[PDB]
Amino acid sequence: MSTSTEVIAHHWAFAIFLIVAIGLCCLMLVGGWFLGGRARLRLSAKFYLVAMFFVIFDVEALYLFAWSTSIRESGWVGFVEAAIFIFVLLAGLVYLVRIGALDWTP
Amino acid sequence: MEFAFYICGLIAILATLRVITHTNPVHALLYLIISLLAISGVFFSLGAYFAGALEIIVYAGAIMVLFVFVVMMLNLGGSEIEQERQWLKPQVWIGPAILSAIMLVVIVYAILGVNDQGIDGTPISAKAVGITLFGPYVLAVELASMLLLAGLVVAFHVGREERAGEVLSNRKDDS
Amino acid sequence: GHPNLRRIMMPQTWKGHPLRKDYPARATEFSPFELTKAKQDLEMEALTFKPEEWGMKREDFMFLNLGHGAFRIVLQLDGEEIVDCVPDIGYHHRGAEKMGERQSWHSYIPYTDRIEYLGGCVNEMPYVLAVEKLAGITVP
Amino acid sequence: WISPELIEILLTILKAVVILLVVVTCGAFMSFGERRLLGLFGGSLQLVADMIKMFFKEDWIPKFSDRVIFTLAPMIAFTSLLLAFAIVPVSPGWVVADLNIGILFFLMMAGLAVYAVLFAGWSSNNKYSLLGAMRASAQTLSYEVFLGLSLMGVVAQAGSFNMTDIVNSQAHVWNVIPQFFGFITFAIAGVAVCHRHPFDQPEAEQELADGYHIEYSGMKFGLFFVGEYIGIVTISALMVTLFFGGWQGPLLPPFIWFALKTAFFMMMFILIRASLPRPRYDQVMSFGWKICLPLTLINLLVTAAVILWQAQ
Amino acid sequence: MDYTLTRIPLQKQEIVTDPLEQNVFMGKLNDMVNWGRKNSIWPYNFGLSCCYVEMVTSASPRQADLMVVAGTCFTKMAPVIQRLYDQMLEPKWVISMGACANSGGMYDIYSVVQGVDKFIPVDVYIPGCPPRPEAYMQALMLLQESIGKERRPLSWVVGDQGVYRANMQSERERKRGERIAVTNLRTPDEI
Ligand code: SF4
Repeated sequence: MSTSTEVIAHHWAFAIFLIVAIGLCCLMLVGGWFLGGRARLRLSAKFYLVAMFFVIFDVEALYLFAWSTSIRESGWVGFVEAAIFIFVLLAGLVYLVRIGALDWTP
Repeated sequence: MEFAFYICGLIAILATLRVITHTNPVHALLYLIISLLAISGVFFSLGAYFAGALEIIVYAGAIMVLFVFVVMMLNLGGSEIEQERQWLKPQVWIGPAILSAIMLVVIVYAILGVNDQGIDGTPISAKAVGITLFGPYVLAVELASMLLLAGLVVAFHVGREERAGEVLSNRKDDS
Repeated sequence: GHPNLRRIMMPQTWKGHPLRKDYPARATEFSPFELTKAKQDLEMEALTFKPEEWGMKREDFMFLNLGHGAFRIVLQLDGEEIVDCVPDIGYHHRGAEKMGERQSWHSYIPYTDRIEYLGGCVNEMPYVLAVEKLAGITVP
Repeated sequence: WISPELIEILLTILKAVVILLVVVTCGAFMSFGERRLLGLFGGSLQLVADMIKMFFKEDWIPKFSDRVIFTLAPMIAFTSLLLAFAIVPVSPGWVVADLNIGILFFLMMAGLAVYAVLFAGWSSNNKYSLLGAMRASAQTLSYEVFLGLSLMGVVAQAGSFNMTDIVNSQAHVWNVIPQFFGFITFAIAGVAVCHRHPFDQPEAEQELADGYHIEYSGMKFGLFFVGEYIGIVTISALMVTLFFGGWQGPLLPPFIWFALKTAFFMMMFILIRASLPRPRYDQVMSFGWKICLPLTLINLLVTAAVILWQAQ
Repeated sequence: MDYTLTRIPLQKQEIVTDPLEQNVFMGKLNDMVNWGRKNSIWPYNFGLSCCYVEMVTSASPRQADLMVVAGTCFTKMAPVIQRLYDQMLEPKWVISMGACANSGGMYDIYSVVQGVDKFIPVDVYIPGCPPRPEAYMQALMLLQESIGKERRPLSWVVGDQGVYRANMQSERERKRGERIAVTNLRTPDEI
């Protein structure tokens, strides 16, 4: 909205804050550059495993992100479905613990 | 706030156009990151705050992270394909782009002619999405949890090394 | 019948033999041209690396120079696990013995201190005892 | 062309620049204090002298590297955790972002923060720094995976993302005592995302890996340093406004109370830096998955049960 | 006092006066730049044989704008010293610890370069087998004074692109009175 004369002030402040932080960083780099004077292999699969754990548990976390807003608007049936969601999530988690995908062991 | 939507859409189109026709993939992933940022700005311009929040939380915060992980992991620099430059030639670039432009022309002919009340304000809060997502969509979240579990299980089964060490050479068929 | 018989204290681009009596035990004039040759050699050491002069076995095997003191140790890699290594030494060569042929029996005591700096007096003990054996001195 | 609406919006702009300058200054003051009260185990002009030196130095661009992402990684490391502070209220009328998604924006910034390490590792044409950036990115992903759940504890107790709603739902009791598990998990996750001392130099357990901070010189490394410190002070501000009382106090002014509690968290961070030794990598991963994520999931379940039990 | 100008070991140096005696805003801003470079000095202690371990009791390159050459100048390690010198970025300063970095330093032999003075410029020398950490600290103060009285180009675009090193009075002439005016010392038969 652009007509409530206080949230539009907050929007202007937010946009100016963003653009002036970016401008401050740009001008700091510009001052660093201008002033001062001049003169095969492969990593692993465990990094992929932990990043895949991050993204999969992140989507299973965004489901709880959506749930946590309506935690009191929804009833106990919402608690039951979130409980079985977290239960199967922890079942997969303890599967990853007990198999050994979640350990490093250097 | 329609000007922000137009600017975000234009720079999203330009960013994904530079994604399609770039040589090395790290700048392609960076352009796709700013394309996802522009798509999130489009989401914020249409009142879908939770959608853009999930776009930079997950789509620009977990998926591109995984792509950059793989790129910096197996040390690909686009080599042995970037010396060919086959996608900067008419015989490869003209055909499929013509086919996709025909698809675009017919689908935007399908877009036009529909009645349009127009995009209004009243942004959809994440609270309403939480009510609907754990309301009529219980089976959606449970079976999507099982979908993510299945994807985790498969990519663990396929993308595990079974070797040792944090540095491994690209040996043919892993001996 | 010696594998990889090469210079261990001096670089391979060294003409004379230092501990020979005809070799002068003095620092010659420092030419920057030789130092630039050695800098260029250090720049292309990993590029023109030939693992036959080092006494190495010629796809996993990756050759790298790993730079108490400081010394290089070349390493042959099967991934992370290490299969062969020749520690390159001689980077701290002070010529203590060749200066022993130069200093007298009394002026060489600091040079006996400076071979092992943590020991010091422990390291000037054996020279003093051997010198007393030569002189026939029984200390009280 | 003076109008009251223009006066109000210009005052809001001035307040935004004031809070930006004061958070940069307080991050630099955190740097100066971390220099000061570590040696005991005016002097503030050495900070300005160091800034003058880093400004007046010759920059390096590596001849084999690419300019844009090598110079854009410090941009991410600075401004992502800088604009993470825009959501934090310091007073009833001194906030710059009153948006509906009050903490999801911090989650966006924390998700984007790993690209600084990734781009540093790729642009720095050095395989050891690349491996160290790989390890650091894996660490911050494995420890940011539960940051969202540790914050959903407070969101589930309050009912909305907005920070004003958090500090108005904390009007009777502060959130640290009902959710202490959420407090400690959020503190650990904020330390690890910010790449502070216990989760610092993950390349220390290996010698084929070096830090991603190398191959930078001058203002780029300086930007990395001050970006880490604005990140830790905005994590302190988020922690106080989400678990302690946001600008809430008996007699002192609300902004004074918020600054005092933020500095209290800063001295606590200095203390936990001085006390706890560095663990190695394997218990870092093992803890950050096995002990951290089931505990915050159980915390979310228990807080759901107790807020639905007393539902009237 | 008068300065030497280096402009674009084998280069030529000439002894001229400082350009600040020829503007008032440039004088104080150059003073602030020299103050900032003087107060915050980041060292790169080079790891060598037996002066490096002595200053241990007292970081990565290219952020440390200062090199402290400690040990003996070996002919194999001299290219490493020069390469690590060209790694660092202008402005850079050199402190030599021990006799082995100033001169040959008890090793006038085939495998020892007679100091780093042969191939890199040195700002501050410290004499003697291993100097005390307090000697290193007093060399730091002396070099801070030398940096504080300097005239370097503030930018590579506008201004004189030449470095002006000050001719400091030598420490033996400055401290001559307090050294010659020493009458008696403690006998070495006690502690
Ligand atoms: S001056 Fe003495 S302590 Fe220092 S490097 Fe030379 S021999 Fe070693």
